[PDB]
Amino acid sequence: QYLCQPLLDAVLANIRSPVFNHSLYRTFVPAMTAIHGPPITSIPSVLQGEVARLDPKFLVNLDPSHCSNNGTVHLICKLDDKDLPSVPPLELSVPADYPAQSPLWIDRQWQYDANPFLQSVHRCMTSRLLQLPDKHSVTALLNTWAQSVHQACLSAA
Amino acid sequence: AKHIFLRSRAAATIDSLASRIEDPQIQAHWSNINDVYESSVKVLITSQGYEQICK
Amino acid sequence: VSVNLEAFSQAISAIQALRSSVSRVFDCLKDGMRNKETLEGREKAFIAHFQDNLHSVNRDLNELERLSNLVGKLYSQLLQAYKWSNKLQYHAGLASGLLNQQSLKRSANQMLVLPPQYVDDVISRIDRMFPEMSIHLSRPNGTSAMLLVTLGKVLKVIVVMRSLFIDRTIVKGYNENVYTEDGKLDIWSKSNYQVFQKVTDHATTALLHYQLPQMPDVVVRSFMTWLRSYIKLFQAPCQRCGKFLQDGLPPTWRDFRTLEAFHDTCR
Amino acid sequence: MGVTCVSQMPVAEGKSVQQTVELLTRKLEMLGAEKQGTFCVDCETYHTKLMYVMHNSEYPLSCFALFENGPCLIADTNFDVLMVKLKGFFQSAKASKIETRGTRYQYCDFLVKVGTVTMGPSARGISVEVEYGPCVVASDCWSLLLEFLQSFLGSHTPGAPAVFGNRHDAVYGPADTMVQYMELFNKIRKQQQ
Amino acid sequence: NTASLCRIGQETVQDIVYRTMEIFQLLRNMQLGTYQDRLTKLQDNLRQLSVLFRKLRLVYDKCNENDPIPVEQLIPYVESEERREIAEVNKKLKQKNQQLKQIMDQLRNLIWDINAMLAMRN
Amino acid sequence: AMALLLQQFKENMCAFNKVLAHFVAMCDTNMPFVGLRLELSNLEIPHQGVQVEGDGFS
Amino acid sequence: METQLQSIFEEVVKTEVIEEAFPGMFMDTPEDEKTKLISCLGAFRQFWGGLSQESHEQCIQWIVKFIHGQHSPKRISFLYDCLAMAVETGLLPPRLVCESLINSDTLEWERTQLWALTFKLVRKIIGGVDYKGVRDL
Ligand SMILES: [Zn+2]
Repeated sequence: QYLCQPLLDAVLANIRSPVFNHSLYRTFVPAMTAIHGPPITSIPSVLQGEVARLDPKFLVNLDPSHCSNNGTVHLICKLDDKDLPSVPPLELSVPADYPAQSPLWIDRQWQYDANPFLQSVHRCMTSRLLQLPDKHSVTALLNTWAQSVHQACLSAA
Repeated sequence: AKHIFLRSRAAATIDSLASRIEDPQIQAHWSNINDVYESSVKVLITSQGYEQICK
Repeated sequence: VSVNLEAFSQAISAIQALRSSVSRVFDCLKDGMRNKETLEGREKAFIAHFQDNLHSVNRDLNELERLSNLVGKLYSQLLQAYKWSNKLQYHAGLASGLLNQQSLKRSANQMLVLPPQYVDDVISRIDRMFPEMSIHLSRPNGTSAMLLVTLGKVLKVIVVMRSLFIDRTIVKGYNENVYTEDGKLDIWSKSNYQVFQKVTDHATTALLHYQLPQMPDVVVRSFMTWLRSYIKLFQAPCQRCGKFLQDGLPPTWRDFRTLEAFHDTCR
Repeated sequence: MGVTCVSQMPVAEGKSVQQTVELLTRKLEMLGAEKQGTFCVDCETYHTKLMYVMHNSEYPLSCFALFENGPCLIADTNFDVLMVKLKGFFQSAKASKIETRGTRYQYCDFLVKVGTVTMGPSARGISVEVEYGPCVVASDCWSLLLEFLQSFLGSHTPGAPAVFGNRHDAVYGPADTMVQYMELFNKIRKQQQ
Repeated sequence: NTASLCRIGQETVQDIVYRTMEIFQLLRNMQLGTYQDRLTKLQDNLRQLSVLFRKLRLVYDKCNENDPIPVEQLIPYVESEERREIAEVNKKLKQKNQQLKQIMDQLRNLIWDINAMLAMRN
Repeated sequence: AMALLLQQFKENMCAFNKVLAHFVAMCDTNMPFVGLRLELSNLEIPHQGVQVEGDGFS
Repeated sequence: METQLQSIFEEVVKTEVIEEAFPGMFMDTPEDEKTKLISCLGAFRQFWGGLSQESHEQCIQWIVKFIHGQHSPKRISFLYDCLAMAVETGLLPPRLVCESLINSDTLEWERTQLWALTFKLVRKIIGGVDYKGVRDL
């Protein structure tokens, strides 16, 4: 500001002119040249990474059915835990632009029915997924599945 | 009499520990000035060949 | 005083910055108008870039003037020696500071007795500095050393050392009686105050902390330096909870190598 | 021996002395203080200038002799007997006996004493004493005392007793508390109501 | 005879590091009678450091020639008369240690008794 | 002060009371992660749920 | 007039912030829809009992703005269930709710899950509307 108002006034009163560059060059090239001399001489990566960094209790892979190589992918899950029994596969669908959103779980009510243990698992599952917050990931849901199975097994015996 | 008894048992437990387990070393040094009511020790746990590093 | 050297160096840096800023201003204005894709950004970018250089020039001139207000009032081969000597002490000074931290030794072994005058002169050499500290030595019993250290109008410390190795410490206030009925030093007693008991525990931890393997003088020097910080007690608050009192106790913990007050609960 | 502050708490525009006293004691017990006994402070004036003779239950083997601006003696309990011997040069100045009574609380090296002041049978004031233990230098610890007083009093907090005004490195002693008590007693005997 | 050589080479490595640190410290302690004494001490330390470097080189040259079996192979995961002679030395040493225990507990009791009796002679 | 919530933990020589020590241990060790989770959410970074990694201890 | 309703249906979709930390800690098990819906429909019934003739529509308008304002689609599905047995009992006419749902400007084809769920719900309650309402729909 101070000591430089005339330059600001000159620049503002000169701007958006077709010959501004020519004027500036012709008025300021020679002294600068003389004083100093010459001038200077499919599947998104996030899903692949999160699958790579999951606990070896899970071996999730692509669904043999449904579409592929798109923004929305489908995965089928299997649980291999020595301390827990076998449960339905609990497949998932991943929408496009997975970060900053949440995946959804495809419920299969008839699969979990006809057994008190399996429907106890299912009601604990519904409770936990209602307890999960927004913007959650798939690893959190898988861990919730494992913990719900463990809690149901503990409650049974 | 009480203080004498208590001191002798503390010494015996430290020494039995030193003689029974050898995974970490244990070492004690007693003081040199002493009273009729109090006493002191310094106890120090170190590995057999690493006394300079892990102390 | 050595502040003039730093002031002169800052003035040199300021004038170099001023010259560079003027050159930058004129070169940037000579460069001209750029493209910047769309028209609207092209208009704003040039003005924004032009204002900043002038503002920097004004700021540099203002700070240079602030410094100006702040400032005030065979031989060659000799100088070549001098400018070498101060180049050595600093060069080793860093090298000794970086090798002691990363000690690679594993054990002292491969594959104590001192004259009383040595200890007396070492303790006197400690006593000559720190004018507030006053140290008195005695040997009522054998060769063991009993030292009474008085600090200001606040602290009285009794230290029993076994052949220059510090062994036991008990601290008390100012008005409390430190001598026995016979007149000798009272070794086995308590301070009858919670804060003084807590700082006795702190002193025990400190003496258990400072442990060099083959330099014993630096150990007592560090202990005395740490004990020096306690004179400022009751006037300095904790660095975490702000207030002086926590459960009725003032800050009684002085961190090692960074001597600042702290409450015991604040770690 | 430690630094001591003596002040007067106003009656708070209503109620009686006992209600204010029980409110203060309830606050103290809520903070975490505990009872450890009782205390009493008395004073008498003598004249042929004025002399003051005081006793304190905290120091059970002492008598304090005070002037308005002169020196101060700390004698043993026999001193009053000497006054009884004079009886011809210093009258007792009857109707000038005043006492403060109450109980003392201790909370982690602090001593708090809240008492009632009586002109004999009639009580007309409240006195508050706070004493710190480990510090002997006057004004060195003045911040801790201010913080504690603001802790259990809020408003009505005093500040900077006039005895501290000798801005040196002097050691605070038990004779200064008696000066503060004498000033407080003079203020109460002046205001009345 | 070769494991001892490896341990000696290791130890000489730590001594080399310690001597370098001591050299830098000694250069720091020099402040412009005794200056010749410090200079001779510096020369002695540098020459013994050079001897230590030579010894380390000799040890490395000796141990380099005498790997067929790689690392990470001998780590165990989840999935003749020497012993006879060694035992006697262990038992004998253990017996000696036990004897030292009796002397030590006895001397400490003696010092405790003299401390207790002398503390209150006044 | 106030009060904001209350939860009861599941019920499931001999003078040590090992369960209370274990609860204090895990609570102090694990509560630091809650603030960092909440802050990584608050500044809009996509994270995963706080989880035990590899071995059970960390 | 809406604060009480917002509170009730905020307790419907209540989210505990401290959760997802210390799993398997609270002894209590969260209530299922069989349990959760009965209580919610009773609360919404007592709210509906105290409303006037001219004020019936506006609150419902507000609530659809609340249902589509959530971000987790399954929570929106149980909110749809709340409305489904709200209209089934005759407490709410199954003509105001349909027009309130469809007329919402928050619903476009961009939101796939909302589209599918809302149109299935509209298909569920279409059988009890007079033919004029069907023509408008
Ligand atoms: Zn603190």
